[PDB]
Amino acid sequence: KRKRKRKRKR
Amino acid sequence: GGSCLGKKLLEAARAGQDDEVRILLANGADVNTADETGFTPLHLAAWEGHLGIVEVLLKNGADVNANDERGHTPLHLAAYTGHLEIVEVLLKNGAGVNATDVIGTAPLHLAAMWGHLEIVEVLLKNGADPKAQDKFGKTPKDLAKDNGHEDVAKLIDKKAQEEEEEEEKKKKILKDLVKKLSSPNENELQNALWTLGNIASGGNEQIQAVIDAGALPALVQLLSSPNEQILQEALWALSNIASGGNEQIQAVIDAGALPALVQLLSSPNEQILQEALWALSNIASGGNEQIQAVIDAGALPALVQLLSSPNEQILQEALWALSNIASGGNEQIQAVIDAGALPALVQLLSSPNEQILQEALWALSNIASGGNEQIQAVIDAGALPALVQLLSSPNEQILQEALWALSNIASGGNEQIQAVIDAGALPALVQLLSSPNEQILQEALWALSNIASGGNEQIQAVIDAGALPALVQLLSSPNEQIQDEAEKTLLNIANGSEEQQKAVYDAGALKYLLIIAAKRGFADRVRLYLRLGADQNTADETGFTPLHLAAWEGHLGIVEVLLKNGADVNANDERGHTPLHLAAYTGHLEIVEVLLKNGAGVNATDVIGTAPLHLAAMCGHLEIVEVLLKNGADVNAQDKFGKTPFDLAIDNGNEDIAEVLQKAA
Repeated sequence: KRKRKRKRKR
Repeated sequence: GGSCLGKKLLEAARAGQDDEVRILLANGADVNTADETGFTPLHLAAWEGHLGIVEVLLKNGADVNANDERGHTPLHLAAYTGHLEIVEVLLKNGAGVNATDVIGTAPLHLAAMWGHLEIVEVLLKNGADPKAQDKFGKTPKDLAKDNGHEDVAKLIDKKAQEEEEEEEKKKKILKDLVKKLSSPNENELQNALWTLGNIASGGNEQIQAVIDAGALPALVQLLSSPNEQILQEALWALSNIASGGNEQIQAVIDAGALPALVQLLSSPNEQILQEALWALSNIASGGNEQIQAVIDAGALPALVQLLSSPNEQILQEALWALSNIASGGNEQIQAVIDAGALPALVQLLSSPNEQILQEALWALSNIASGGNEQIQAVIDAGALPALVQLLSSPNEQILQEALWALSNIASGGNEQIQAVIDAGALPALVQLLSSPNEQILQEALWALSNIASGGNEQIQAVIDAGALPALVQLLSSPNEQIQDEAEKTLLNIANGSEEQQKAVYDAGALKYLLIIAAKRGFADRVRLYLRLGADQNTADETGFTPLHLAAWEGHLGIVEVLLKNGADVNANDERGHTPLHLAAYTGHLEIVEVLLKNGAGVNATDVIGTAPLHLAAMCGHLEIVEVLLKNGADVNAQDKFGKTPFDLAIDNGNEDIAEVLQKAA
């Protein structure tokens, strides 16, 4: 369904 | 505000009245409006050369880089004409100096097409590419040749020549700094080492220049340096390179950096360990295959072991690294599960450290973004009870990350959705639908919609949690994204049994759903709500009916459907406006004719005595004025201010309408 992934650079 | 307000702005700029442009915005509306050729009032103001119009158009908050149907920008139009003191006002407030159209030409491509003088000086100072040609294949230096004028073409080739010299001075310096990375003098090494890493901290293009100089193999070799100060700065440089695009990440991988970074995860020096975690986290921000290279290097067992670190700061970095790995596909997510991270991640949800709590929620949220068996692995690890408890956290960021994790779990099958329900999440979710935090509102609304898209048992549990009254109440929210997601939730609930569909309508949702559908534009949903029993004549507290909305928004299909279902064609709001008023003001000709066809009052006056002929004659809607006169519009009607429609056409400068009115009188 609503499968959201989140990335983060630093 | 209205489509009447931003009507003559387009021709006031094309004419050139600072005053008329000024009064057209004075009340406040759309600073940049539409056009048949996709133009905006900023484009035509710079084409004709009215400097007093391009400056007033951006001090209120418009957009300097607007595109038409061909991609033309205000800078492209300011260079075709040759107006200098109109170019820099665009360059001052962020304008695409190298903006490309569908033609491929640039402002300096066209500045040399006509051979313009001082306008090339300011675009080159702002970094205008002279080397990039169009799709024809003729550079700006070449278009000045074919024009027959080599005045500023000499300035074009010098800047291009100086650009070639400076790019080769950079490559000369970068190559020598890479050479100094092999120096036996540690002072000379670190001076070069810090310089390269500092350059790599800039944009993605500066990172490529460091890569193109061959710095990566030297930086990887420095990762085994006995000097921990050199080793730390080498880690800092590689981490800066890995913060760029996926191509730069892959170059770090192809340079063989991962085996050294994994080994550095066992370093007792916590500054070096933090930098290695920094570098690995940036590489794991890449695509799935770049995340997999980190996995294939054996980083997972060290990361999971770092989740038991006493150092709470190092623990946040290991969580950051794991969260990026779990942002990949199911193969990458399953590797994190197989490494044993879920038991440690669930245990970390009981940490009193709120920063560790957020970082642990991030990792679980990404793992829960995978397939159903990956979601089930999160459920099997016991995350749901801790997640539900975190919904009562005073920290709104921890609450927002917990809602995100619950939304990802609720995106699986009915068995995973039912697990969320069994953990007692719905009461907290329904209560969060009254949160003043609008971001928490959407997050709780996203979670409920995923639950509502399950079986009839999962839909029934949503109803039993009292969600319908709060969901119906959200249909009147000023945020339209909240209206839409609350509409989607109520639609998923209506897709259950006939009893569940009846409960949505006994909650009074059809009144507000019809209002939403009348504004959006799709008529089949309007037919749906009407067919299901929505009252077409129900007005708001303002007296606005669905027939008012579509006439204001310009939805001809909805206007016709509503009239076919017995909608009051002459319904009045609290101001006395009929749908004919709204359509004659916004300039929708077809809607005006349909209303008049269905018996709309051609001479109806509002509270201040304004007739539809007043609005059409005021706004420059020539065709609507003509149509109104055919249906018997009173040419001599006066509002409360003693203005006839002929007077209003004169006070607005609509001479074509004034000519028709003075002789139809």
